[PDB]
Amino acid sequence: GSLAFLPRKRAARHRGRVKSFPKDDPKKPVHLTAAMGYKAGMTTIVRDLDRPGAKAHKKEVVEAVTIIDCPPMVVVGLVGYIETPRGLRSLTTVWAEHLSDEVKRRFYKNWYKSKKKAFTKYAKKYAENNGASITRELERIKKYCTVVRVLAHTQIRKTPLKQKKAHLMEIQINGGSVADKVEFGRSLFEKPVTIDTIFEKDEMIDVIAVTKGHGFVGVTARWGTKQWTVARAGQMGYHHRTSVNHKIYRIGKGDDEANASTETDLTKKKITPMGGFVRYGEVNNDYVMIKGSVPGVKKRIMTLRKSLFTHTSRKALEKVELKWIDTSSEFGHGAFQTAAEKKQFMGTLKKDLQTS
Amino acid sequence: IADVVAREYTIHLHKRLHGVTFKKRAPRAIKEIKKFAQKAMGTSDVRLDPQLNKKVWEQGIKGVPFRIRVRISRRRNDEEGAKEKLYSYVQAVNVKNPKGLLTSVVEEE
Amino acid sequence: VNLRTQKRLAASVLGCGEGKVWLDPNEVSEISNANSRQSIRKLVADGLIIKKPVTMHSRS
RNA sequence: GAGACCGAUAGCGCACAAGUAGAGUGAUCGAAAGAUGAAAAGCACUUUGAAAAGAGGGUUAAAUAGCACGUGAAAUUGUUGA
RNA sequence: UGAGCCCGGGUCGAACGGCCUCUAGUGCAGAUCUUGGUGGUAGUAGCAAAUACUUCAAUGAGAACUUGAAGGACCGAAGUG
RNA sequence: CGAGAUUCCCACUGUCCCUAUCUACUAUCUAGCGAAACCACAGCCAAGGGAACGGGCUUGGCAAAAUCAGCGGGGAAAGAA
RNA sequence: CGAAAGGGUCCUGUAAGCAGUAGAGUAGCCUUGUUGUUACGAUCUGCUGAGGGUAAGCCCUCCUUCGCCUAGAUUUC
Repeated sequence: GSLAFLPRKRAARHRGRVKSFPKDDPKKPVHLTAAMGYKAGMTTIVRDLDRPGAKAHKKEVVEAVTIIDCPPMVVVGLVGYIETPRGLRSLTTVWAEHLSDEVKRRFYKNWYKSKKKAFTKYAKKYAENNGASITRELERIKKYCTVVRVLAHTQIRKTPLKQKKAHLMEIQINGGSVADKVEFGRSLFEKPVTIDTIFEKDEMIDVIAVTKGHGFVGVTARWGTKQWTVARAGQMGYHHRTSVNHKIYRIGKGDDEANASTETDLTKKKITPMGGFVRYGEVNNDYVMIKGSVPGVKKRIMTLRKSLFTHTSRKALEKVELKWIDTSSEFGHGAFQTAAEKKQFMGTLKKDLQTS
Repeated sequence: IADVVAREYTIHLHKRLHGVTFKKRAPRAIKEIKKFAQKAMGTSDVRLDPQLNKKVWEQGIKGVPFRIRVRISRRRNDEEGAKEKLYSYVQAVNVKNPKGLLTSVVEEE
Repeated sequence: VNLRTQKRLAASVLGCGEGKVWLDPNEVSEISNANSRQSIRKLVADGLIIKKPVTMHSRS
């Protein structure tokens, strides 16, 4: 194996952390770096390729794309860090008012038996004229911090998951003075932010996730065989990975009702496969459609972040003309895009007569 | 609400027994029926009818049917200083087809 | 109760094997109380102990 | 009848239902094992326990002598204290 | 100085010691020593194959391997007779 | 089915590998039961420690309770014409 | 939340039974049959892409049905 992914250990956290935001300069406009989503599955497409110099130039190619359910995230806080001879130090964080039950579930571990008493005194700090103290915290961030991040959480109760506990993370704000970033976050308080607002189509991003576990597995599969340098038996899988350069092909709006329709296929259909995503369900929200395979199982929490470095390739400056998106069943050898197509192909049936 | 109550249930022994060893399917079916009654009526004292055992072992040790239709009756155990006041008794019921049948409460009158 | 002796003695008195004799489950107390080859004949006459028929061996 | 002998891993193998238990086809080989208390006075009765036993109570100068019994070391162990 | 000697406290119950000579089966860490007892290893290795067991009831303080009934399997007259 | 028309494969070997059958050993935890081998005391490294000698020494790297599983390293070796 | 059910999606490949003179064949009635009858019957066809399975690591549920639920034990500056 590679001595660069060792100490081959299970990921310390299920969420997966960014570990590096792109470097910040004040000249760029104010923007957010990262976002969150849940892996729904993957499907097949056909792209009219414009790669000047390729043998598939001006030809139709079949590609595999991963679909990420991305309900809008909610901003609930703002954290400010300072530079010290020992690194970055979180000087202070100021939250939003009216936190949601899902983020309070994130804070609690046994939510059902608990008195749900989190951040009540903080809301009283807003309401009872301790807004002087809160403004003092904002001004401390303005006048002492060098980098600002925003606290944001996902919407499980829109995601088709049995879970009810949300996911918090800090998304770094770049491109402006610290005062501009503080005002931006304070204005973003108690507001939903969308994936088409953070990213857009044609843009390569980086995906942070925890790759699927397989338990105690021997050297044959753990490293790929026929001291730390010697292949040993142990945990294989469930590993934190940051996979780079994945092209954002589409962002579907969820309420469009024609997410899977292209300018070539005039079929009013959505991204969800016929019968639903296997083991996941239906995508009823904003979704991100990106090229290739991506670390993580279905319904796993995923972090989507901007590229650290300005790109060096023509694959990152290309437009993606889509021809069609596969919506056949993933539960077996499916050959119909819609139930209407299946009915038109197979005619009417005995149960159709019995019901009608 | 009533402590004494009898209802009729359908058990999906197919999903309870998927992947189980063929030579242990039937005893596993008996244990899964006990667990089903314990979860449904909340009584750890579950008594199975010998003819329900007949129905489970009808098709050998590895021919357990996919769906079984049973009647579970929670009654009162008087005894003398018994550890559990209530007990569930489960019987096999005779139906044309154990599919498409909802959960129904059977009236004693 | 233990009815091994009753099983064996009933087989002996009915002239069959231990596998072809049937003791009434509802009267195990009286079968246990009966402990002689005359009391077991009493029970056989009363119907509490039965010689089961031979297994069907259809030849067609 | 005696001893400047030995004193239960000693002295005969055997201080004891020892040439016994046991082993070997057989010729043969062959152990371990003493001590309540002056006197059984060897714990009546009550209670818990299925019972074995336990706890009260009692005998005795003593149960820190209960027939796993004079005194009761070390190795090893449990509990408490530091 | 030392091998050792003496006292106090606790346990115990029947004999023992100082001094001068005599006498010897008289002084132990070893001998892969002898006999006996006791540890770590350690609640560890391990407790096989003969396909297979299940429900109710009974006795009992206690029931997988105790019984009765009902099922599901087996020896297959060169038998698990 | 039709004088029906056309296409492909047939080997030997004292060789190797794989599939198939049979034989044998193959097994984590829980309840209960339950040994033996072996045991001066120990067990982290690198350099140095004249006698091809290090495990305890010098001086350095360091070094944080109690454990579970896997295991491929160490705790084994000469005697010299 | 759990158990059923319904719908969807996948897998297999057309259930049991009945009927049609379609039916290769197997036999009786009476006399010649130029169209004789009466019974049985492989196989065929129709009812029938039906019948069965479907989450056990598939998808959805407007009051689809039934049931459950503010517990009980320990520990913490």
